[PDB]
Amino acid sequence: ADLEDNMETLNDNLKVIEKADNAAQVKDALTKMRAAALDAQKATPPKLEDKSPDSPEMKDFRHGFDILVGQIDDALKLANEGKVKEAQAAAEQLKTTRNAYHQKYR
Ligand code: HEM
Repeated sequence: ADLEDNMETLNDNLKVIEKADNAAQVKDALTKMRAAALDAQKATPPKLEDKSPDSPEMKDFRHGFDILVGQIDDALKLANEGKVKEAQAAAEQLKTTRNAYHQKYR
């Protein structure tokens, strides 16, 4: 990963969800989100670079990727069923973990 490109891509996919009037495009974008989260989980966050080497939190800063990717799977389960709307609604919930959790770790 770099990190920059994975973070912007997680954002870009959320932007696609604000437009995509069909479960097709909502899902195709959200797929790229999952890929970017997977690679971001393989990156080192500067907010916690000076951390302890083996800090049990840093090691598990991953918790946000686990929580976020969890909610991405649930959101994908909406549009994949055809609830493209409810996917777009719950996309606002993904924004807490990019806003709140960003304060901790960003
Ligand atoms: C929908 C979920 C998320 C979105 C869309 C998002 C988006 C972004 C964006 C745009 C940036 C910085 C781009 C820039 O200023 O050039 C960023 C940076 C960052 N994010 Fe997120 N983020 C998300 C979730 C998360 C989560 C959950 C974590 C931690 C588990 C995290 C950790 C970070 C870190 C460390 C950076 C700073 C790296 C840098 O300066 O580029 N993000 N994110």
